[PDB]
Amino acid sequence: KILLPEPSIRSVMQKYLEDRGEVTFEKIFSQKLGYLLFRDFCLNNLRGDVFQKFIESDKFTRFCQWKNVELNIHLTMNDFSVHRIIGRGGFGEVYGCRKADTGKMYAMKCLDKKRIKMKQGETLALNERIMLSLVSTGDCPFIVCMSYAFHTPDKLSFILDLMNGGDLHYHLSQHGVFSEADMRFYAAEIILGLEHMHNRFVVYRDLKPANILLDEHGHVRISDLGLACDFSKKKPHASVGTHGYMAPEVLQKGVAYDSSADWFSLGCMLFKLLRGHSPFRQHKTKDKHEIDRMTLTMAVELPDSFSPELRSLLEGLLQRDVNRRLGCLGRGAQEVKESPFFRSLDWQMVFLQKYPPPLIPPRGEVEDTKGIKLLDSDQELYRNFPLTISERWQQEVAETVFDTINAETDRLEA
Ligand SMILES: Cn1c(CNc2cccc(C(=O)NCc3ccccc3C(F)(F)F)c2)nnc1-c1ccncc1
Repeated sequence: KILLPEPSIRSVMQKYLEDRGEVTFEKIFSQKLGYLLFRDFCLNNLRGDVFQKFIESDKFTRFCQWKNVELNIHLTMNDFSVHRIIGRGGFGEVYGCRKADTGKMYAMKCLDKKRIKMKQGETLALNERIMLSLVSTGDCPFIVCMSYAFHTPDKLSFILDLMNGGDLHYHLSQHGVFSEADMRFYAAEIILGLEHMHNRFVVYRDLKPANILLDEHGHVRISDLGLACDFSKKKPHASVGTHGYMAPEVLQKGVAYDSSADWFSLGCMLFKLLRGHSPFRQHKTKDKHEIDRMTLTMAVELPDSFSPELRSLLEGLLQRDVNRRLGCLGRGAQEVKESPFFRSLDWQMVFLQKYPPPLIPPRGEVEDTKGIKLLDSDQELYRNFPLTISERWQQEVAETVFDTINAETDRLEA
């Protein structure tokens, strides 16, 4: 449980924050806990007069106490109750967990350092940590975002949004293919996920049904940023992604690309939701070269059963040239949102998750490392791995123990 430090911490914490120019209206009011304590004080022009009277008051003393807790966060496994496995991968696995002090539920992505070392995957693990931190502000509800990162002697841990509903690869195998109306629901939420990423200069690259997870109500998020990169710094030129869901720019060896690659992948994926395979698969051939050449040379071949609105969308998303493709011409994601396929969608209500999802998940049922040492050199690579997202910890506290602990602490101090 969270124990606030005694209110004699105030003067030291105020000097700490003043020296970093963080005792202003813009810095404190924008923070969630800063907003609530300022809101609480006002019930007891605002940039000058009101703000400094708040600084003298012990509602700012309380803000300094919570801030002190924030800055001393040093998570270990001991701070989480880890329950059961809800995902697997090459370097490790994902568990459902409860953070002990607040009781908030999260997904813990636990990667094993010995398995990482053995597969020379150090830069990939660091990359997911970097990519997650870029996309994890703004509390976007259509990406599986990070709140904390930390590591132990033998593990890396990402603390991510919990998704108990399973992925769309799995659900395709049970549900079968989706109708246009049902696909539209997933497209609308996935589009907003990609918009949030593209704003922070992140191209996602691995968009496919397996990376679209469902919550217990059936709303979806883009999951796993291991193959994403920051295209602003240098445009990537590597063939990254999944065969059948890669754009022509990505496949063409040498050619640089940006966010454009995702909109092509969206086309591949939405088709897959309707038809059960990538549009460049043809006869379920497992020949990956046949799949890539069909992508590069031959224009996309759509079945006649598709509505004229859906043809416009897919043909637009699957244009082989970036200069013809939806979401690449100037206005970005907004070009896709304006497609005739989404005529009847209010994108505020998509964002607010008001539309009924077409699949509400049912209920689930219930070595290599031997030899590899872990040197000091290996631990040095993860020196800057630990991280806390201020917004996230504050939002967690706000929705769980803020009022209770504030009340408890007032009794200790009165
Ligand atoms: C389903 N799920 C995945 C799927 N991916 C996954 C799961 C477990 C381990 C790994 C993994 O070992 N990834 C290694 C890897 C593989 C390719 C590229 C980069 C990286 C990494 F960054 F992890 F090094 C991946 N990741 N997070 C979830 C998940 C998130 C929230 N709730 C439920 C599940």
